[PDB]
Amino acid sequence: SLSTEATAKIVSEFGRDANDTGSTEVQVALLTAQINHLQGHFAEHKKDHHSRRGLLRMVSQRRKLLDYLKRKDVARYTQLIERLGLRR
Amino acid sequence: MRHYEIVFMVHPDQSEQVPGMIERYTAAITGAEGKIHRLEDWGRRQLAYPINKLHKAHYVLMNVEAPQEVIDELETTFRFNDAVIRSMVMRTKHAVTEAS
Amino acid sequence: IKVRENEPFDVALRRFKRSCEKAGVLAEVRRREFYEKPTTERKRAKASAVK
Amino acid sequence: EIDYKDIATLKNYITESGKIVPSRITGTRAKYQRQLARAIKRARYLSLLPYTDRH
Amino acid sequence: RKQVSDGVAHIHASFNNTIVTITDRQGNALGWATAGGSGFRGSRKSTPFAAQVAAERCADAVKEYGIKNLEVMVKGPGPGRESTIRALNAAGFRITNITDVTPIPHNGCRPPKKRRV
Amino acid sequence: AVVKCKPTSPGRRHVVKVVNPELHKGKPFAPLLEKNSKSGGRNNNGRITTRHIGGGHKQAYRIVDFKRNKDGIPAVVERLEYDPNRSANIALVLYKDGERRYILAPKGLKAGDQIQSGVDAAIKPGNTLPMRNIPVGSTVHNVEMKPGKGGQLARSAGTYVQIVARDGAYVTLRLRSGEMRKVEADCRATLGEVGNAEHMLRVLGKAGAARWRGVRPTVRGTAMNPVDHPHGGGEGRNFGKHPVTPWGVQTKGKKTRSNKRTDKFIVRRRS
RNA sequence: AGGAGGUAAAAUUCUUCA
RNA sequence: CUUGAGUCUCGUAGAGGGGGGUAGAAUUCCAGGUGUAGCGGUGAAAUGCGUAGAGAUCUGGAGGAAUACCGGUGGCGAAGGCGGCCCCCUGGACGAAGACUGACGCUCAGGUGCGAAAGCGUGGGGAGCAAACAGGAUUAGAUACCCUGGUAGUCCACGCCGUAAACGAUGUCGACUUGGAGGUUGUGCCCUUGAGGCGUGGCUUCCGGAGCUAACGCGUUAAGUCGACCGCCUGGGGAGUAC
RNA sequence: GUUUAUUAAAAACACAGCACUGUGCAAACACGAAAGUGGACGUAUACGGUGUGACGCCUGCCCGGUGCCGGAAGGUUAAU
Repeated sequence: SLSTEATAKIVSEFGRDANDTGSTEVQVALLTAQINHLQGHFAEHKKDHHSRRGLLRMVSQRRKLLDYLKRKDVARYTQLIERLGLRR
Repeated sequence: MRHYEIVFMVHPDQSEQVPGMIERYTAAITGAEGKIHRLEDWGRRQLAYPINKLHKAHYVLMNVEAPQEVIDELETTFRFNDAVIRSMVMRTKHAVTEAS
Repeated sequence: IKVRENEPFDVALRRFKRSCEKAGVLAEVRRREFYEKPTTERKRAKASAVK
Repeated sequence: EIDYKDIATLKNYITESGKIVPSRITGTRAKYQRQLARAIKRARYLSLLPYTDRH
Repeated sequence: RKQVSDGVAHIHASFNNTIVTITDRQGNALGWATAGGSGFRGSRKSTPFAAQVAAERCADAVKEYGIKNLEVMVKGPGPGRESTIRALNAAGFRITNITDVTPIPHNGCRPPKKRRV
Repeated sequence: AVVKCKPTSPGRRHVVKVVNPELHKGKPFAPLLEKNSKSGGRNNNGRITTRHIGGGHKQAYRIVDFKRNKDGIPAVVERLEYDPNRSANIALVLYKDGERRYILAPKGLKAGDQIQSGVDAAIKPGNTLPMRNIPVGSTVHNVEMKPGKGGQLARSAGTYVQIVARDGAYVTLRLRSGEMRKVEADCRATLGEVGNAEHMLRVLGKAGAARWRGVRPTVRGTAMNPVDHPHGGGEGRNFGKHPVTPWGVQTKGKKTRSNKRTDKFIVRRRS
């Protein structure tokens, strides 16, 4: 579930510094990472429903997180969607 | 890169080739910067039940810290090699020593 | 299961069956398959194992 | 008990027929029971512990 | 014909009939005898006594080979499971070994159902 | 791969194509081709001995080797071709000597395999060797009845044989028909199954879909007249006769097997 | 005393209101 | 802003799910050797099977499916549901502390997805079991219970069906409220000096308080005591039917 | 689509499909006193005969007579 190497790596790219994984940008970032990783996971098998709700839960999670960030600071929202590459 | 028990048994007739197996095996592993903390050869030991005819086989314990890659393509060599009878890789949980 | 008597006797003395196989696990897998029904049976008997 | 290779410790936890002895007799612990059974299952496969006495 | 001394007593007692066959140390069967073959039809042979006389029936047909001793492998529960081996011993046979070979599958085939009585 | 066309037109909606992507597209291997004309159900006397034979699309023969004498000489499957003459697919294999030959491409066959024949050939699909060296039970196709003749048993698509006996210098084979015929182990065979199996999944779709194949319309005995067929002509869908051939031969059960020569090589008839 | 096994084959129907 | 709700570090347990292999026993089929009139079955028989040699017995082979013992009011998941062993991939839950984000929460018509068994479509496979069906018995009648056979099906890939006593017949989440006996999984402390001793969390089982209810009962996991929201009922039959 | 060229072009025939049955190769069958050939230089997912006639829902009851597929104690029974 996302190596600790990638996790700590992402945190030091969105948040002001380390240990700042709590930041909204960090979360939505580490979440999308898996959504893209597991993305290929489901590309195969395709019969894994139990683990499917999990991926959906991850997206539905960041989704609500985006509305919040977009609610507070709009700038931080755009600078996130264009960077992370999503929303279309 | 995790640990694997690995405990196969070679046919009593191909016991002279056994000492060679460990060579290529350990070689293929070390080739990918693998590891190795234990290697035992109990030798021709008694069997519990008549497996694939003939009694008593040649057991060869093992213990390597190879990645989940070179290890997956290891059983393919055992299955292809009619010499060896059984084969089994177990858990990981760090490494061990001696015992048995 | 098996018995290797000594010498001074001919009597069976094979009362080992009445403590393992024989019918303790044979009669079980003899009739219906049950499946989920056993749970209720064991639960019923387990409820009488208290007093 | 804590391993399967230690057949010298798992040979006294099984009946003469090879059937795994319950915790009711051995008086073994809970967590140690499943581990003890899990060890036997592994040994049997590696032809370490006969499944039955018929052999 | 022939002159063996060590054989085997493959008995197969069931909830209907008990078949006893005395073979050699090779498993070729020298002579057999059923509880039903010696009469007793229906519940008549579904008794321990049916197997008793059955053993003597197989005995008085295999002794022609001079069978001194022989093993005994029991198979199938039901009556005539104990009384069977109790006959050969009294028949004059030197009982040596007694092993059970009742087919016990590790849960594979699906048993019947119809039995509502 | 099976495909079901859509109802774009009548006689096309009941069509079920059976194409194969791993099948070569183009001209076959000329060096292994010949004339192979079309008779038409007639013999030297020009008489139509076998009815329902005519028309059909022009076909060519494929030099296929069923004997497989090239022992101790490995070979690589270059590709898979379509053989109209048969219902199975042929494989153009290339041995290490440079010689090419056609063989009934087994089920698990691919382009780039290493097959070989001989009393030393590994037990695998695509290899040929005497049943005397092939383990019992091994599913084998293209079996022979005589050592040196050639494979004649299980040559169609989806068909296969299974060795299940030995005894002496012979072996009993379980023919796909369900019959167990005895054949001397001295006869070679090819492990694995035959070609495709989707051949029976076909349904043509229309009448003309059976004309260009070599089959002609079928006439009923009840439709014909008594002077032509024993079933008489009738006067409005009549019969009253016994299901027989247009020559006076009972059918629907009436067995017509007379050999006594190979009856010994038989264990249990089909069922 | 605890446990296990064994131990029954089929045999219908009886008006309405009090 | 941090106590709600999440993220992060380490570690632990599991028939959770998906995919690919593998092992043993037994049954059935088949082959060889030996052997011979019985076998098989039922309450009693019979149909059936057998002199083309069964059953029984010994050896070998193939195939399908299910995993004895372990195994237990034991474990896991939202529910349905889920049991040999091993590898690969993967979800969620939980615990010992600290740090961080800072209500980012709960529920939720429509809608969407999943969803036992049975059934259906395109194929494969098919040991056993087994609707329909066939042939014997029982009976006043037997289109059933019983016996001998046996197709679909059960199995597998893909695409549909979305139905159940799909229940704990109790929707989900949060807070508060006397206890006792067990199961199961972490963790702190102590001559580890007893296989333990002294505490603290998650989950689960039985019983039992107040209270609640028509009663049965439930009873810290509530049908108790409250709050938020959705669905649903308004006599039974009609009918889970008609348009 | 085919058919009574030259009074009938139709509900007839053919038809893909489905079913039963025969066939283990020197096949069954067919043309032939025979050889030989066709069937097929194919091998049960093949081929021949018969029946029905896309598809959808389904295809019941009955084995005496007449046939076919087996077994079989006894009885009758040709040539010699």
